[PDB]
Formats: sequence, C-alpha cells, structure tokens
Amino acid sequence: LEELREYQRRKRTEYEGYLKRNRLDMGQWIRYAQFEIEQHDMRRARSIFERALLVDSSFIPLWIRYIDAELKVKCINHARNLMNRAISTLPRVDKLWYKYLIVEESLNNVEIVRSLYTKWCSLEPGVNAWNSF
RNA sequence: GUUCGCGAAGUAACCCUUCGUGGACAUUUGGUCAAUUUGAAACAAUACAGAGAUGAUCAGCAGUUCCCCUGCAUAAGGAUGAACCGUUUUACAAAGAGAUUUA
Ligand SMILES: [Mg+2]
Ligand SMILES: [Mg+2]
Repeated sequence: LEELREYQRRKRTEYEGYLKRNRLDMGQWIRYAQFEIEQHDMRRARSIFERALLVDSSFIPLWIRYIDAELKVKCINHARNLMNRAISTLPRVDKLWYKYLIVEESLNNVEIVRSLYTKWCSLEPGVNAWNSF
C-alpha cells in the first residue's frame, strides 16, 4: 500500500506547490480536483472544488464539472442543493439554467421543472429561453 | 503587646506590683513559574551536492509564495538572499456522407 500511499502523498505536494504560486489557472484546479475523484475520495474532491469557487465563481466551466463530479458517482442531493447556490449566484447565465433542466429531464420528475420555469420566467430571460418552455 | 475601665490580693495617706475580667487598637502574603536525561538553542566537523541569463564570462534591480537571516531601520546586504522555469483534452455544436438498424 505504501507504493500507493507515498504516491498519493507525492502528487498532492506537486499540485498544491503549483496552486500556491498560482491561485489563478482554473485548469489546474480542475485537474487536481479530478485526481482526487479518481482516488475514490469525494470528501477531498469537494474541498478542491469549493476552494476553487473562492478564486473565481463566475468561471462556469468550474461549476459544471462540479455537477459532473456529483452525478457520475450518482450522489444526487448534493447536486440538487448545490443548485440553490449556483443559480442564486448567477441568474443571468444560460447554461446553468439549461443543465439543471436537462438533468431533471433524465431524472424524469416534471413536478420539479414545473417550479423551475416558474421563477425562470418571472426572471424575464429572453427569446431563446421562453421558447424552450 | 499597648491603653481605657472594672473586680481582688499584698504594700498601703489609695500608691506601687500581681492575678482574674469587658471594650478598644491591628486583619487574609505569594504562584501562568518545583531542583540534571523524557516537551524540544544553535553551530563546528565529516560526507555528498555545487553559486542566474549564455555560444561564453559577467553588473545587477524587481515581482510572485501558508519563505527567512543580519540590522535601530520604511536603509542596505545575505548565490542578482531562497523557493518558483515542472504539468496541461468537454459551457461544445452546426452542415453533410457512408454504413448498421426499426414502427
Ligand atoms: Mg531577490
Ligand atoms: Mg537584495
């Protein structure tokens, strides 16, 4: 196991030595987050995604891959109440509204999208969103 | 222990000693800390490594880090003080062509 244990120790010093000097570079935050997903450790992986939302919270390719981290392992309520934070942060962004719709379409409960489009039409989006409703 | 009053004793022109009693006066220090190995100075020596850029040899000054030492120091030095010069795949589709395939 120490073939793996000092492996996991050595890799975490290499990415966090880099992110120490570059709080930016959102691509390295995602890559170091994906390393901890493959270690089957979602407690550490959620930390890196929360630490990276502090640096930028408008870089929505970070948001979407944190939803994808939660749905691939099929932890569903952690991706559900995440959306109480995500679209209450950025109500104007299209893709954060669309992805929380289509994921609910594949989970097949249309009572939930009956209240989503209720707010999302009270919010007055524009032509491409009203037509999908 | 002092002093004021009281009660006696002995000496006694009520004075000096001594014993027994009431009140007064004076009133809460210090520790975050126990006296060698097991609750934490450092260096020197030895061994290895070697002090930027570049074809090569050199003056340097910065910035970045959950890096410091010397110095009164917001000065100036400390290899241009040190560590950084590694790794990098999805907001993702539009158009078409073939093939597979089913009411
Ligand atoms: Mg310097
Ligand atoms: Mg200097």
